[PDB]
Amino acid sequence: EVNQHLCGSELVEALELVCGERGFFYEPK
Amino acid sequence: GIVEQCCTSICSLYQLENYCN
Repeated sequence: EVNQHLCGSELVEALELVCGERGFFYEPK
Repeated sequence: GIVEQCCTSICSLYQLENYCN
C-alpha cells in the first residue's frame, strides 16, 4: 500500500543519493 | 521524462541511476 514516488525536489533527492559524487542531468541548482 | 515518468508512475531507481555517472 502507499507506493513511493517523487515530484519536483523529492526527485532531485533520489538522484542525489545514487550519484552523490558529481551530479546527474536534472540539476535544479 | 524522468520526473513525469516517476511522479505519476511508481518507477524504480533504474531510470534514476541512468542520469547519474
